[PDB]
Amino acid sequence: SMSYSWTGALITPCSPEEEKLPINPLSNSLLRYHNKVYCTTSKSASQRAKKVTFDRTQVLDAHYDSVLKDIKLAASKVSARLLTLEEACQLTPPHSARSKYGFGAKEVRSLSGRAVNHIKSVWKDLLEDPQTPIPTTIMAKNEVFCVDPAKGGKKPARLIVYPDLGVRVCEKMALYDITQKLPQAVMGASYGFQYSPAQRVEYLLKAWAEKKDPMGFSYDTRCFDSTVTERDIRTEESIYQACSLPEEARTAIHSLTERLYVGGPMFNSKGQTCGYRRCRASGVLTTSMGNTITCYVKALAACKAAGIVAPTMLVCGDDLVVISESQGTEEDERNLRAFTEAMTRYSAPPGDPPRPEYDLELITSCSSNVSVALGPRGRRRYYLTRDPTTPLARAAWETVRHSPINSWLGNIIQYAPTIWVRMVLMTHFFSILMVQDTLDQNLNFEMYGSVYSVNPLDLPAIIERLHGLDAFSMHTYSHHELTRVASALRKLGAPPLRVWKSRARAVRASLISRGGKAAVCGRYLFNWAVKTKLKLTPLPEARLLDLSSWFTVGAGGGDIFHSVSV
Repeated sequence: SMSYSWTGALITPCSPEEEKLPINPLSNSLLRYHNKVYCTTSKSASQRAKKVTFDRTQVLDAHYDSVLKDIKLAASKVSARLLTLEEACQLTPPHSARSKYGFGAKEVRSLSGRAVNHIKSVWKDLLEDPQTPIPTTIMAKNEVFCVDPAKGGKKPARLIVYPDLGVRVCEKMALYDITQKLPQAVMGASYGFQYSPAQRVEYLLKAWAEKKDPMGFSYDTRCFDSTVTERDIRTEESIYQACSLPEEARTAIHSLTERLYVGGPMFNSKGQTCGYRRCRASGVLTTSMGNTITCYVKALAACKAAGIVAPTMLVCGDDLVVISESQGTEEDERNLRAFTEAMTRYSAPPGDPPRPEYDLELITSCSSNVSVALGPRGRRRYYLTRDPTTPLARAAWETVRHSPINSWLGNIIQYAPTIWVRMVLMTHFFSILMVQDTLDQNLNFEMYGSVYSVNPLDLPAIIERLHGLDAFSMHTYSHHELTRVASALRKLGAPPLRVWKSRARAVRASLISRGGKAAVCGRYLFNWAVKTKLKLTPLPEARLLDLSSWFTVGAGGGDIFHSVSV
Protein backbone atom coordinates (compact mmCIF):
# COMPACT_ATOMS: atom_id res chain seq x y z
CA SER A 1 0.00 0.00 0.00
CA MET A 2 0.93 3.66 -0.43
CA SER A 3 1.83 5.41 2.82
CA TYR A 4 -0.47 8.29 1.78
CA SER A 5 -2.93 9.28 -0.89
CA TRP A 6 -3.73 12.94 -1.62
CA THR A 7 -6.71 14.96 -2.89
CA GLY A 8 -4.64 17.86 -4.25
CA ALA A 9 -5.86 20.21 -1.53
CA LEU A 10 -2.99 22.30 -0.16
CA ILE A 11 -1.41 21.85 3.25
CA THR A 12 -2.28 25.25 4.77
CA PRO A 13 -0.91 27.36 7.67
CA CYS A 14 -3.24 28.65 10.38
CA SER A 15 -1.20 31.63 11.58
CA PRO A 16 1.32 33.74 9.50
CA GLU A 17 4.76 32.18 8.93
CA GLU A 18 8.26 33.58 8.44
CA GLU A 19 11.10 31.80 6.70
CA LYS A 20 13.92 34.34 7.21
CA LEU A 21 15.68 35.19 10.49
CA PRO A 22 14.87 38.82 11.34
CA ILE A 23 17.99 40.97 11.80
CA ASN A 24 17.95 42.53 15.31
CA PRO A 25 20.53 43.83 17.86
CA LEU A 26 19.77 41.19 20.51
CA SER A 27 20.00 38.21 18.12
CA ASN A 28 22.79 39.78 16.06
CA SER A 29 24.95 39.79 19.21
CA LEU A 30 24.70 35.99 19.12
CA LEU A 31 25.31 35.52 15.36
CA ARG A 32 25.63 37.92 12.41
CA TYR A 33 25.02 35.63 9.42
CA HIS A 34 21.22 35.80 9.56
CA ASN A 35 20.73 34.75 5.93
CA LYS A 36 22.08 31.28 6.83
CA VAL A 37 19.26 30.71 9.33
CA TYR A 38 15.85 29.72 7.96
CA CYS A 39 12.53 28.46 9.24
CA THR A 40 10.58 25.70 7.47
CA THR A 41 7.04 26.71 6.46
CA SER A 42 3.94 25.39 4.62
CA LYS A 43 5.61 26.68 1.42
CA SER A 44 7.68 23.46 1.27
CA ALA A 45 4.90 21.14 2.54
CA SER A 46 4.23 19.76 -0.94
CA GLN A 47 7.93 18.96 -1.41
CA ARG A 48 7.77 16.92 1.80
CA ALA A 49 4.48 15.23 0.86
CA LYS A 50 6.18 13.86 -2.30
CA LYS A 51 9.10 12.46 -0.29
CA VAL A 52 6.99 10.76 2.40
CA THR A 53 4.59 9.16 -0.12
CA PHE A 54 5.63 5.74 -1.40
CA ASP A 55 4.69 2.08 -1.68
CA ARG A 56 5.50 -0.35 1.13
CA THR A 57 6.05 -4.07 0.71
CA GLN A 58 6.98 -6.20 3.70
CA VAL A 59 8.33 -9.73 3.80
CA LEU A 60 8.81 -11.11 7.28
CA ASP A 61 10.84 -14.22 8.08
CA ALA A 62 11.56 -16.68 10.90
CA HIS A 63 14.05 -14.24 12.46
CA TYR A 64 11.36 -11.55 12.70
CA ASP A 65 8.82 -14.09 14.06
CA SER A 66 11.18 -15.34 16.73
CA VAL A 67 12.04 -11.84 18.03
CA LEU A 68 8.35 -10.80 18.09
CA LYS A 69 7.52 -13.94 20.08
CA ASP A 70 10.14 -12.98 22.72
CA ILE A 71 8.80 -9.39 22.85
CA LYS A 72 5.22 -10.55 23.51
CA LEU A 73 6.40 -12.88 26.32
CA ALA A 74 8.35 -10.00 27.90
CA ALA A 75 5.27 -7.74 27.49
CA SER A 76 3.13 -10.22 29.46
CA LYS A 77 5.03 -9.35 32.67
CA VAL A 78 3.68 -5.77 32.53
CA SER A 79 0.58 -4.72 34.44
CA ALA A 80 -0.78 -1.31 33.45
CA ARG A 81 -3.86 0.72 34.42
CA LEU A 82 -6.15 3.40 33.06
CA LEU A 83 -5.17 6.96 33.90
CA THR A 84 -8.10 8.89 35.37
CA LEU A 85 -9.52 11.80 33.36
CA GLU A 86 -7.84 14.25 35.75
CA GLU A 87 -4.37 12.65 35.40
CA ALA A 88 -4.67 12.67 31.61
CA CYS A 89 -5.75 16.32 31.66
CA GLN A 90 -2.76 17.35 33.82
CA LEU A 91 -0.42 15.82 31.22
CA THR A 92 -1.67 18.25 28.54
CA PRO A 93 0.86 21.02 27.64
CA PRO A 94 -0.31 24.64 28.20
CA HIS A 95 -0.44 25.48 24.46
CA SER A 96 -1.68 22.15 23.07
CA ALA A 97 -3.76 22.70 19.88
CA ARG A 98 -7.28 23.69 20.95
CA SER A 99 -10.32 21.47 20.24
CA LYS A 100 -12.80 22.14 17.43
CA TYR A 101 -15.48 21.62 20.09
CA GLY A 102 -15.17 24.98 21.85
CA PHE A 103 -12.32 24.51 24.35
CA GLY A 104 -8.50 24.50 24.50
CA ALA A 105 -5.54 23.37 26.61
CA LYS A 106 -6.37 25.86 29.39
CA GLU A 107 -9.89 24.41 29.85
CA VAL A 108 -8.48 20.87 29.76
CA ARG A 109 -5.90 21.61 32.50
CA SER A 110 -8.47 23.34 34.73
CA LEU A 111 -10.99 20.51 34.35
CA SER A 112 -13.61 22.85 32.84
CA GLY A 113 -17.19 21.57 32.45
CA ARG A 114 -17.33 21.74 28.64
CA ALA A 115 -13.91 20.11 28.24
CA VAL A 116 -14.63 17.26 30.72
CA ASN A 117 -18.06 16.40 29.33
CA HIS A 118 -16.76 16.35 25.78
CA ILE A 119 -13.81 14.14 26.80
CA LYS A 120 -16.20 11.71 28.59
CA SER A 121 -18.28 11.64 25.42
CA VAL A 122 -15.25 10.86 23.21
CA TRP A 123 -14.19 8.04 25.54
CA LYS A 124 -17.64 6.45 25.56
CA ASP A 125 -17.70 6.56 21.72
CA LEU A 126 -14.31 4.82 21.70
CA LEU A 127 -15.90 2.05 23.80
CA GLU A 128 -18.98 1.73 21.52
CA ASP A 129 -17.36 2.12 18.08
CA PRO A 130 -14.19 0.25 17.07
CA GLN A 131 -14.57 1.04 13.32
CA THR A 132 -15.18 4.64 12.16
CA PRO A 133 -11.89 6.39 11.19
CA ILE A 134 -11.10 9.35 13.39
CA PRO A 135 -10.28 12.55 11.50
CA THR A 136 -6.81 14.12 11.72
CA THR A 137 -5.30 17.49 10.80
CA ILE A 138 -2.09 17.66 8.78
CA MET A 139 0.16 20.70 9.36
CA ALA A 140 3.59 21.82 8.22
CA LYS A 141 5.95 22.12 11.19
CA ASN A 142 7.86 25.40 11.56
CA GLU A 143 11.42 24.47 12.59
CA VAL A 144 14.71 26.43 12.40
CA PHE A 145 17.99 25.23 10.84
CA CYS A 146 21.20 26.57 9.37
CA VAL A 147 21.56 26.17 5.56
CA ASP A 148 23.80 23.29 4.50
CA PRO A 149 24.98 23.90 0.91
CA ALA A 150 26.71 20.48 0.77
CA LYS A 151 23.30 18.83 1.48
CA GLY A 152 21.02 20.79 -0.92
CA GLY A 153 20.47 24.11 0.93
CA LYS A 154 17.11 23.93 2.75
CA LYS A 155 15.12 21.08 4.29
CA PRO A 156 11.38 20.99 3.53
CA ALA A 157 8.99 21.27 6.49
CA ARG A 158 8.19 18.08 8.37
CA LEU A 159 4.51 17.11 8.39
CA ILE A 160 2.54 16.55 11.60
CA VAL A 161 -0.69 14.54 11.61
CA TYR A 162 -2.75 14.65 14.81
CA PRO A 163 -6.32 14.10 16.11
CA ASP A 164 -8.53 16.55 18.03
CA LEU A 165 -7.56 17.54 21.62
CA GLY A 166 -10.50 15.48 22.96
CA VAL A 167 -9.06 12.32 21.36
CA ARG A 168 -5.53 13.18 22.60
CA VAL A 169 -6.72 13.23 26.24
CA CYS A 170 -8.34 9.83 25.70
CA GLU A 171 -5.09 8.39 24.30
CA LYS A 172 -3.42 9.25 27.62
CA MET A 173 -6.17 7.59 29.66
CA ALA A 174 -5.79 4.40 27.61
CA LEU A 175 -2.06 4.21 26.92
CA TYR A 176 0.07 6.55 29.07
CA ASP A 177 0.71 4.04 31.83
CA ILE A 178 1.86 1.63 29.08
CA THR A 179 4.47 4.17 27.84
CA GLN A 180 5.89 4.21 31.37
CA LYS A 181 6.36 0.43 31.72
CA LEU A 182 6.28 -1.38 28.40
CA PRO A 183 9.41 -0.27 26.53
CA GLN A 184 11.69 -1.16 29.51
CA ALA A 185 9.98 -4.54 29.81
CA VAL A 186 10.56 -5.48 26.17
CA MET A 187 14.02 -3.99 25.48
CA GLY A 188 15.45 -3.16 28.94
CA ALA A 189 18.61 -1.07 28.77
CA SER A 190 18.17 -0.57 24.98
CA TYR A 191 15.32 1.87 25.60
CA GLY A 192 16.87 5.32 25.20
CA PHE A 193 14.14 7.64 26.53
CA GLN A 194 14.56 6.42 30.11
CA TYR A 195 18.04 8.00 30.26
CA SER A 196 19.32 11.38 31.30
CA PRO A 197 22.29 12.49 29.13
CA ALA A 198 24.76 11.22 31.74
CA GLN A 199 22.98 7.83 31.77
CA ARG A 200 23.10 7.69 27.99
CA VAL A 201 26.88 8.33 28.18
CA GLU A 202 27.35 5.62 30.81
CA TYR A 203 25.41 3.07 28.66
CA LEU A 204 27.32 3.85 25.46
CA LEU A 205 30.69 3.61 27.31
CA LYS A 206 29.73 0.28 28.89
CA ALA A 207 28.46 -1.07 25.51
CA TRP A 208 31.77 -0.09 23.80
CA ALA A 209 34.01 -1.34 26.60
CA GLU A 210 32.40 -4.76 26.83
CA LYS A 211 33.37 -5.66 23.24
CA LYS A 212 36.80 -7.11 22.56
CA ASP A 213 36.91 -5.23 19.24
CA PRO A 214 33.90 -2.85 19.07
CA MET A 215 32.19 -1.76 15.89
CA GLY A 216 29.19 0.55 15.90
CA PHE A 217 26.80 1.98 13.38
CA SER A 218 23.74 4.19 13.11
CA TYR A 219 20.84 3.05 11.00
CA ASP A 220 18.99 5.89 9.27
CA THR A 221 15.64 4.72 7.93
CA ARG A 222 14.32 6.85 5.07
CA CYS A 223 11.07 8.47 6.45
CA PHE A 224 10.47 5.95 9.27
CA ASP A 225 6.84 6.95 9.98
CA SER A 226 6.00 6.25 6.30
CA THR A 227 7.63 2.78 6.37
CA VAL A 228 5.44 1.70 9.30
CA THR A 229 2.73 -0.53 7.78
CA GLU A 230 -0.82 -1.20 9.03
CA ARG A 231 0.40 -4.68 10.01
CA ASP A 232 3.26 -3.08 12.00
CA ILE A 233 0.67 -0.96 13.84
CA ARG A 234 -1.64 -3.91 14.58
CA THR A 235 1.43 -5.87 15.74
CA GLU A 236 2.10 -3.01 18.20
CA GLU A 237 -1.49 -3.41 19.44
CA SER A 238 -0.94 -7.14 20.02
CA ILE A 239 2.14 -6.15 22.07
CA TYR A 240 0.07 -3.65 24.14
CA GLN A 241 -2.64 -6.30 24.61
CA ALA A 242 -0.07 -8.82 25.94
CA CYS A 243 0.17 -6.70 29.14
CA SER A 244 -2.29 -7.28 31.99
CA LEU A 245 -4.79 -4.51 31.39
CA PRO A 246 -8.34 -3.92 32.63
CA GLU A 247 -11.06 -4.79 30.07
CA GLU A 248 -12.00 -1.18 29.39
CA ALA A 249 -8.44 -0.23 28.40
CA ARG A 250 -8.33 -3.24 26.03
CA THR A 251 -11.47 -1.96 24.30
CA ALA A 252 -10.28 1.63 24.01
CA ILE A 253 -6.79 0.62 22.83
CA HIS A 254 -8.29 -1.59 20.10
CA SER A 255 -10.60 1.23 18.94
CA LEU A 256 -7.75 3.71 18.96
CA THR A 257 -5.67 1.27 16.88
CA GLU A 258 -8.36 0.65 14.26
CA ARG A 259 -9.80 4.17 14.15
CA LEU A 260 -6.69 6.32 14.57
CA TYR A 261 -3.30 4.50 14.65
CA VAL A 262 -3.61 2.31 11.49
CA GLY A 263 -4.74 5.27 9.33
CA GLY A 264 -7.50 7.73 8.54
CA PRO A 265 -8.53 10.87 6.62
CA MET A 266 -6.37 14.01 6.79
CA PHE A 267 -7.81 17.55 6.73
CA ASN A 268 -6.00 20.84 6.21
CA SER A 269 -6.32 23.78 8.64
CA LYS A 270 -9.18 25.11 6.44
CA GLY A 271 -11.04 21.81 6.98
CA GLN A 272 -10.62 20.64 3.35
CA THR A 273 -10.02 16.94 2.76
CA CYS A 274 -6.30 16.73 2.19
CA GLY A 275 -5.63 12.97 1.88
CA TYR A 276 -5.66 9.60 3.63
CA ARG A 277 -2.97 8.05 5.87
CA ARG A 278 -2.05 4.32 5.95
CA CYS A 279 1.13 4.69 8.03
CA ARG A 280 2.29 6.00 11.41
CA ALA A 281 0.67 9.22 12.53
CA SER A 282 3.52 11.51 13.47
CA GLY A 283 1.44 13.32 16.10
CA VAL A 284 -0.15 10.72 18.38
CA LEU A 285 0.76 9.47 21.89
CA THR A 286 2.12 6.18 20.56
CA THR A 287 4.38 7.64 17.81
CA SER A 288 7.50 7.44 19.94
CA MET A 289 6.76 4.23 21.83
CA GLY A 290 5.48 2.59 18.64
CA ASN A 291 8.56 3.64 16.65
CA THR A 292 10.92 2.51 19.43
CA ILE A 293 9.28 -0.93 19.73
CA THR A 294 8.95 -1.50 16.00
CA CYS A 295 12.46 -0.25 15.26
CA TYR A 296 13.73 -2.64 17.94
CA VAL A 297 11.90 -5.73 16.62
CA LYS A 298 13.01 -5.05 13.05
CA ALA A 299 16.62 -4.20 14.07
CA LEU A 300 17.16 -7.18 16.37
CA ALA A 301 15.71 -9.57 13.77
CA ALA A 302 17.91 -7.92 11.11
CA CYS A 303 21.01 -8.43 13.31
CA LYS A 304 20.22 -12.14 13.38
CA ALA A 305 19.61 -12.23 9.62
CA ALA A 306 22.93 -10.40 9.09
CA GLY A 307 25.09 -12.35 11.59
CA ILE A 308 25.82 -9.25 13.71
CA VAL A 309 27.71 -10.66 16.70
CA ALA A 310 26.64 -9.65 20.25
CA PRO A 311 24.54 -6.58 19.37
CA THR A 312 24.04 -3.91 22.04
CA MET A 313 21.43 -1.43 20.82
CA LEU A 314 20.34 2.06 21.80
CA VAL A 315 16.83 2.74 20.44
CA CYS A 316 15.07 6.13 20.62
CA GLY A 317 12.02 6.09 18.32
CA ASP A 318 13.39 5.67 14.80
CA ASP A 319 16.95 6.53 15.97
CA LEU A 320 19.00 3.32 16.15
CA VAL A 321 22.55 2.69 17.28
CA VAL A 322 24.02 -0.85 17.12
CA ILE A 323 27.31 -1.66 18.89
CA SER A 324 28.73 -5.17 18.33
CA GLU A 325 31.81 -7.37 17.97
CA SER A 326 33.79 -6.54 14.84
CA GLN A 327 34.17 -9.48 12.47
CA GLY A 328 36.94 -7.76 10.49
CA THR A 329 36.88 -4.80 8.09
CA GLU A 330 35.44 -6.46 4.98
CA GLU A 331 33.18 -8.75 7.03
CA ASP A 332 31.68 -5.74 8.83
CA GLU A 333 31.00 -4.01 5.49
CA ARG A 334 29.29 -7.21 4.28
CA ASN A 335 27.27 -7.69 7.50
CA LEU A 336 25.93 -4.10 7.39
CA ARG A 337 24.78 -4.60 3.81
CA ALA A 338 22.98 -7.78 4.94
CA PHE A 339 21.46 -5.83 7.87
CA THR A 340 20.25 -3.16 5.43
CA GLU A 341 18.75 -5.78 3.09
CA ALA A 342 16.89 -7.41 5.99
CA MET A 343 15.67 -4.00 7.25
CA THR A 344 14.56 -3.18 3.69
CA ARG A 345 12.61 -6.48 3.51
CA TYR A 346 10.96 -5.58 6.82
CA SER A 347 9.92 -2.25 5.25
CA ALA A 348 12.61 0.02 6.71
CA PRO A 349 14.97 0.94 3.81
CA PRO A 350 17.95 3.18 4.51
CA GLY A 351 18.34 6.90 3.90
CA ASP A 352 22.08 7.08 4.14
CA PRO A 353 23.53 3.56 4.24
CA PRO A 354 25.04 2.61 7.61
CA ARG A 355 28.83 2.82 7.94
CA PRO A 356 31.01 0.77 10.32
CA GLU A 357 32.55 3.06 12.97
CA TYR A 358 35.50 2.06 15.20
CA ASP A 359 35.76 5.19 17.33
CA LEU A 360 33.28 5.70 20.18
CA GLU A 361 33.11 9.46 19.73
CA LEU A 362 31.73 9.00 16.19
CA ILE A 363 28.73 7.01 17.44
CA THR A 364 25.74 9.39 17.32
CA SER A 365 22.50 8.76 19.17
CA CYS A 366 19.87 11.40 18.28
CA SER A 367 22.63 13.56 16.80
CA SER A 368 24.57 13.26 20.13
CA ASN A 369 27.99 11.80 20.91
CA VAL A 370 30.22 11.05 23.91
CA SER A 371 33.19 13.36 24.52
CA VAL A 372 35.67 13.70 27.39
CA ALA A 373 37.03 16.59 29.48
CA LEU A 374 38.70 16.89 32.91
CA GLY A 375 36.90 17.49 36.15
CA PRO A 376 38.17 19.50 39.14
CA ARG A 377 40.57 16.85 40.53
CA GLY A 378 42.07 15.80 37.21
CA ARG A 379 39.61 12.94 36.59
CA ARG A 380 38.43 12.24 33.04
CA ARG A 381 34.72 13.01 32.78
CA TYR A 382 32.59 11.85 29.83
CA TYR A 383 29.56 13.83 28.83
CA LEU A 384 27.05 14.14 25.99
CA THR A 385 27.47 16.79 23.35
CA ARG A 386 26.41 17.54 19.74
CA ASP A 387 27.20 19.95 16.91
CA PRO A 388 25.97 23.40 18.19
CA THR A 389 24.86 24.70 14.78
CA THR A 390 21.15 23.92 15.11
CA PRO A 391 20.95 24.87 18.83
CA LEU A 392 22.61 28.22 17.97
CA ALA A 393 20.36 28.95 14.97
CA ARG A 394 17.19 28.30 17.04
CA ALA A 395 18.64 30.36 19.92
CA ALA A 396 19.03 33.37 17.61
CA TRP A 397 15.47 32.92 16.29
CA GLU A 398 14.02 32.51 19.79
CA THR A 399 15.89 35.67 20.91
CA VAL A 400 14.01 37.88 18.39
CA ARG A 401 10.72 35.89 18.05
CA HIS A 402 9.40 34.64 21.40
CA SER A 403 8.45 30.95 21.30
CA PRO A 404 5.74 29.65 23.64
CA ILE A 405 7.70 26.34 23.81
CA ASN A 406 11.39 27.15 23.30
CA SER A 407 14.44 24.99 22.46
CA TRP A 408 17.28 26.98 24.07
CA LEU A 409 16.45 26.07 27.70
CA GLY A 410 16.18 22.38 26.76
CA ASN A 411 19.62 22.62 25.18
CA ILE A 412 21.12 24.26 28.28
CA ILE A 413 19.70 21.50 30.46
CA GLN A 414 20.60 18.56 28.21
CA TYR A 415 24.03 19.85 27.26
CA ALA A 416 25.01 21.75 30.43
CA PRO A 417 28.60 20.31 30.73
CA THR A 418 29.44 21.27 27.12
CA ILE A 419 31.65 24.26 26.29
CA TRP A 420 29.15 25.70 23.82
CA VAL A 421 26.31 25.76 26.35
CA ARG A 422 28.44 27.15 29.17
CA MET A 423 30.27 29.81 27.13
CA VAL A 424 27.66 30.86 24.56
CA LEU A 425 24.14 29.69 25.48
CA MET A 426 24.25 30.47 29.22
CA THR A 427 26.00 33.79 28.68
CA HIS A 428 23.59 34.94 25.95
CA PHE A 429 20.38 33.89 27.66
CA PHE A 430 21.17 35.16 31.15
CA SER A 431 22.14 38.51 29.54
CA ILE A 432 18.84 38.51 27.57
CA LEU A 433 16.79 37.62 30.68
CA MET A 434 18.28 40.60 32.56
CA VAL A 435 17.67 42.93 29.57
CA GLN A 436 14.01 41.84 29.54
CA ASP A 437 13.88 41.66 33.35
CA THR A 438 12.25 38.19 33.18
CA LEU A 439 14.77 36.05 35.08
CA ASP A 440 12.28 34.80 37.64
CA GLN A 441 9.73 33.25 35.31
CA ASN A 442 8.91 29.65 34.41
CA LEU A 443 9.43 28.85 30.74
CA ASN A 444 8.15 25.96 28.62
CA PHE A 445 10.60 24.04 26.46
CA GLU A 446 10.97 20.87 24.41
CA MET A 447 13.29 18.10 25.51
CA TYR A 448 13.30 14.54 23.99
CA GLY A 449 10.08 15.40 22.11
CA SER A 450 7.97 16.36 25.16
CA VAL A 451 7.24 19.57 27.10
CA TYR A 452 8.73 20.71 30.41
CA SER A 453 8.49 23.88 32.54
CA VAL A 454 11.52 25.30 34.41
CA ASN A 455 12.45 28.61 36.07
CA PRO A 456 15.93 29.62 34.77
CA LEU A 457 16.86 30.67 38.33
CA ASP A 458 16.65 26.96 39.26
CA LEU A 459 19.24 25.88 36.67
CA PRO A 460 22.15 25.51 39.16
CA ALA A 461 20.13 22.96 41.19
CA ILE A 462 18.71 21.18 38.13
CA ILE A 463 22.13 20.93 36.43
CA GLU A 464 23.83 19.68 39.62
CA ARG A 465 21.12 17.02 40.05
CA LEU A 466 21.41 15.72 36.45
CA HIS A 467 25.08 16.23 35.65
CA GLY A 468 26.80 16.61 39.08
CA LEU A 469 28.83 19.55 40.43
CA ASP A 470 31.50 18.74 37.88
CA ALA A 471 29.28 20.37 35.19
CA PHE A 472 30.42 23.73 36.67
CA SER A 473 34.09 22.74 36.72
CA MET A 474 34.75 20.90 33.46
CA HIS A 475 37.95 22.00 31.64
CA THR A 476 40.54 20.79 29.07
CA TYR A 477 37.93 19.86 26.45
CA SER A 478 39.00 17.68 23.52
CA HIS A 479 40.47 19.18 20.34
CA HIS A 480 37.82 17.45 18.23
CA GLU A 481 35.08 19.11 20.29
CA LEU A 482 36.72 22.57 20.42
CA THR A 483 37.39 22.41 16.63
CA ARG A 484 33.71 21.59 16.00
CA VAL A 485 32.42 24.44 18.23
CA ALA A 486 34.88 27.01 16.87
CA SER A 487 33.96 26.01 13.31
CA ALA A 488 30.21 26.40 14.06
CA LEU A 489 30.84 29.89 15.48
CA ARG A 490 32.78 30.90 12.33
CA LYS A 491 30.04 29.47 10.04
CA LEU A 492 27.29 31.45 11.81
CA GLY A 493 29.30 34.67 12.22
CA ALA A 494 29.16 34.33 16.02
CA PRO A 495 31.68 36.02 18.33
CA PRO A 496 34.70 33.84 19.17
CA LEU A 497 34.91 32.20 22.61
CA ARG A 498 37.25 34.87 23.93
CA VAL A 499 34.48 37.45 23.38
CA TRP A 500 31.99 35.10 25.12
CA LYS A 501 34.36 34.90 28.11
CA SER A 502 34.51 38.73 28.48
CA ARG A 503 30.74 38.94 28.07
CA ALA A 504 30.24 36.19 30.70
CA ARG A 505 32.38 37.99 33.28
CA ALA A 506 30.08 41.00 33.05
CA VAL A 507 26.92 38.83 33.07
CA ARG A 508 28.30 37.01 36.16
CA ALA A 509 28.92 40.34 37.99
CA SER A 510 25.42 41.63 37.24
CA LEU A 511 23.80 38.38 38.43
CA ILE A 512 25.80 38.46 41.66
CA SER A 513 24.82 42.08 42.41
CA ARG A 514 21.16 40.96 42.33
CA GLY A 515 21.60 38.59 45.31
CA GLY A 516 19.35 35.57 45.90
CA LYS A 517 18.99 32.82 43.31
CA ALA A 518 20.32 35.16 40.61
CA ALA A 519 23.63 35.42 42.49
CA VAL A 520 23.75 31.61 42.77
CA CYS A 521 23.39 31.45 38.97
CA GLY A 522 26.27 33.97 38.72
CA ARG A 523 28.56 32.02 41.03
CA TYR A 524 27.89 28.46 39.78
CA LEU A 525 27.17 28.83 36.08
CA PHE A 526 29.93 31.36 35.42
CA ASN A 527 32.77 30.20 37.65
CA TRP A 528 34.62 29.14 34.43
CA ALA A 529 34.83 32.83 33.40
CA VAL A 530 36.76 34.30 36.35
CA LYS A 531 40.47 34.26 37.14
CA THR A 532 40.06 33.63 40.89
CA LYS A 533 37.63 30.70 41.03
CA LEU A 534 35.17 30.12 43.84
CA LYS A 535 34.96 26.74 45.57
CA LEU A 536 31.48 25.54 44.57
CA THR A 537 29.70 23.46 47.23
CA PRO A 538 26.74 21.07 46.67
CA LEU A 539 23.45 23.00 46.58
CA PRO A 540 20.90 21.86 49.20
CA GLU A 541 18.07 22.39 46.68
CA ALA A 542 19.67 19.78 44.33
CA ARG A 543 19.04 16.92 46.85
CA LEU A 544 15.38 17.98 47.16
CA LEU A 545 14.79 17.64 43.40
CA ASP A 546 13.58 14.24 42.20
CA LEU A 547 14.37 14.13 38.50
CA SER A 548 15.16 10.39 38.56
CA SER A 549 12.46 9.49 36.05
CA TRP A 550 12.19 12.96 34.43
CA PHE A 551 13.12 11.53 31.07
CA THR A 552 11.09 8.35 31.17
CA VAL A 553 7.89 10.37 32.05
CA GLY A 554 8.27 12.27 28.74
CA ALA A 555 7.88 8.91 26.93
CA GLY A 556 9.58 10.64 24.00
CA GLY A 557 5.98 11.46 23.43
CA GLY A 558 4.94 14.86 22.09
CA ASP A 559 1.68 16.04 23.70
CA ILE A 560 3.04 15.39 27.22
CA PHE A 561 3.82 17.99 29.94
CA HIS A 562 5.91 18.06 33.14
CA SER A 563 7.01 20.70 35.65
CA VAL A 564 10.06 20.37 37.94
CA SER A 565 9.59 17.64 40.64
CA VAL A 566 10.80 19.04 44.03
